[PDB]
Amino acid sequence: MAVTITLKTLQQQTFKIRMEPDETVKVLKEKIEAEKGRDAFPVAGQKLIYAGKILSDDVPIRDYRIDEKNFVVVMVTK
Amino acid sequence: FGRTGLPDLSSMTEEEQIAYAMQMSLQGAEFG
Repeated sequence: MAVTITLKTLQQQTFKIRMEPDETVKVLKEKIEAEKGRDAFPVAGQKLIYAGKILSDDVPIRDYRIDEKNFVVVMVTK
Repeated sequence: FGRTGLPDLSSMTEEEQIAYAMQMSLQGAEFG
């Protein structure tokens, strides 16, 4: 019961995740982190970029109008 | 090494994901 977010994994891998636009982008960190790595994408350091607007995993992905046509770079740090 | 869809930044993560992140974070927000 959610949409298909779209992100850009620094490595150049353009893909998309299956979280809800209303979520706080953290649930997303759970997925993307599970897809890339709990070291290179640990929900903790999990953050995204939409139009230069970083998005801490504890913020709303929808707050950054993250559409499927566009993507948000998934930046993280250990 | 990690051509199987796995970067890891060989331990650069923060700087490599912040550097890489920004570079592609601007997918389109600076007329170019």
